[PDB]
Amino acid sequence: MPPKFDPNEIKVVYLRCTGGEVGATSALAPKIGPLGLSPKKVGDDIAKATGDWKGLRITVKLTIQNRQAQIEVVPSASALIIKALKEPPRDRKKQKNIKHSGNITFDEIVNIARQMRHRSLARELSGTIKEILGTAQSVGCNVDGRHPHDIIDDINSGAVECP
Amino acid sequence: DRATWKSNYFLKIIQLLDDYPKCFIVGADNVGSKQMQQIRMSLRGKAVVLMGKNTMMRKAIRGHLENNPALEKLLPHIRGNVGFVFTKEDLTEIRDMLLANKVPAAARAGAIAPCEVTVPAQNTGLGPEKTSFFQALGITTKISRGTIEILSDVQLIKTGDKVGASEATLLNMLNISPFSFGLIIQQVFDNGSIYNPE
Amino acid sequence: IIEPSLRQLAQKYNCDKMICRKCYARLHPRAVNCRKKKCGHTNNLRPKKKVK
Amino acid sequence: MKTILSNQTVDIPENVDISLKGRTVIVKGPRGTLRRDFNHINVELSLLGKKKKRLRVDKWWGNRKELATVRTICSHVQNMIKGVTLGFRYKMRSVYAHFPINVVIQENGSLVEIRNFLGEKYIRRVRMRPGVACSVSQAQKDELVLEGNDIELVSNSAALIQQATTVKNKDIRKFLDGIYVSEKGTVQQA
RNA sequence: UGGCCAUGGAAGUCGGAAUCCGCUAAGGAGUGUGUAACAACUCACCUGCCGAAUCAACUAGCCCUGAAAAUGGAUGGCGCU
Ligand SMILES: [Mg+2]
Ligand SMILES: [Zn+2]
Repeated sequence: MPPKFDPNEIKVVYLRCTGGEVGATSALAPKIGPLGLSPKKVGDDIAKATGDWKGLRITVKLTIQNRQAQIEVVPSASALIIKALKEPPRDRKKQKNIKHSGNITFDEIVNIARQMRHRSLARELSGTIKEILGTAQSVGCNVDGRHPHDIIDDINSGAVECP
Repeated sequence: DRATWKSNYFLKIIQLLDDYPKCFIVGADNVGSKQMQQIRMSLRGKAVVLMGKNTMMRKAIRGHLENNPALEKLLPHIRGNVGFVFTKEDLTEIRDMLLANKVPAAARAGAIAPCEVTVPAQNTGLGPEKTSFFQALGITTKISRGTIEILSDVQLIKTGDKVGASEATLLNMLNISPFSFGLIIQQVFDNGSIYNPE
Repeated sequence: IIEPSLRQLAQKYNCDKMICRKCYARLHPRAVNCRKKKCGHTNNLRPKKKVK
Repeated sequence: MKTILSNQTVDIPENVDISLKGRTVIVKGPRGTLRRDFNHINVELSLLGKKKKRLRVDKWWGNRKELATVRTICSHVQNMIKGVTLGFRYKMRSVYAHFPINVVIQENGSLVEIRNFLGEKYIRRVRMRPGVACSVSQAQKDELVLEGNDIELVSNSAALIQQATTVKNKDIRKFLDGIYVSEKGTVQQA
């Protein structure tokens, strides 16, 4: 692939977002698109098939091109999975009131989220990851009748099962 | 602020002195944030990395506190840019790990030269740009099918020679970084005994 | 077209300046006041506009 | 208010011989003599130590505008000792875009001719200050060296040929041309 | 953490409700340079060097800018520091 076109071991993975809705122009026309045997119609169809139902919201799509097809993998972001676990549906068509209902209270899913964390954030045991994930969100941030300021600091559970 | 932070810093240094009795005095020199994060991810479980400052002269108080004599060796040696590595397992294995924890760390203009610098026969990977910056120093660079090719291995920077600005910029364009060591260890404290890092 | 360190050395004398809002005087880049009596040491200063 | 005393000492090295006739100091040594008349400055200049090891400057009952002069007398004494021992060498490079600026000294370094600045036909003659020697150095393309003892005379002679090569009625942010001072050091380092 | 409305673009960046943890020595969901988006340059805190008075905001005196007219022009004049 330097001289004109020689695919030897093309497995190029780049960072890409906005793959839930097909949009108007889909941000695929520039140089990443036509270079690498990636068409626009089949690529938009496979991107829609990966951004199909559950969930229809804007996520992160990392793409693998095996010279004919694009495999899109969604890395688990904490705010994206909290907004996906938010009550569906709200895309358009009686939108605008607005996105921030927040009646989930993150009961028994953050355990599996901490299990699927990809060893980032330079962490100790899960007592720090709890305080990270309790303040990273911005919708309801805690239980319905609580405040996320001085309650997340005292957690006496979930120290062993999270790794 | 400025009182509770100092009290928490004192509690942290007395907790690390009560936890790990063995400490390594290493260099906290030119380094990046992602590089320090890689150093912490390397020494995640066993070692603890800490910054030294002017309130590190509380080892006199640690010696006054009726527990451990012969702590006066570590008191004058807080000079330069100081990092503390608190650990418990071994001395020479963690010293070899800190030696093998070297960073590429693309060079700067003005630093000293630890070794001699050679340029292998490898193209720049670019088009037919200007060759004046490479030919002003005395490097045999030709244009053979676009890419600028070096036709002779020329020793540019010797031992103890100052690094020029133009040669530093052409080394940063050729992406060769020999001017890095990472962290420099000075004193090894081993449970009261002070050894030579050889 | 020009050597870059000598270009920066020319920038240090020709462009790295502070300009008053009242009397438009060319001042050193570390300035917080103005020299001139005619503006009354106005201290309304701006950086000199860099060339595009 | 009036501050009762502001004193400052200057420890001279053994290669320097200084003396004073009232407020008129004279500094001689290796490279020559330099005199400075600190009349109308209105301070006290004592000279103490065996073989006059230090020059002490006093200001008695002076407010802020005359307390600001003790350190400038000390700085002129440091610059004069530096000019006597080590000298002053100002390096200044000819920065040009297209037209190469032709610089030539005439007698020794006294008269300097500047040609081909912005393609102009008018030659620029500059007389240097008495005691400043101009030269075109080696191992460098277009660069002038001003050597001397008095920092006042050397830097004024540099400012004359820096202000002679100015660009008129143009954008000087684009036309970066002229002979500009790049380095300020001594003749010998020691 | 391409966090979040903004799709016409905010991975600090035209803007606004938001606005904390981790490494911790340390980066505010950010002061600018600047972008169809980026990238990159670059500010809280501390260490290596000099080792004792310093910083910030108001406020009152005298002086200065603000403050430009026509015959030559007036603290009364000379002048006065
Ligand atoms: Mg014009
Ligand atoms: Zn002004």
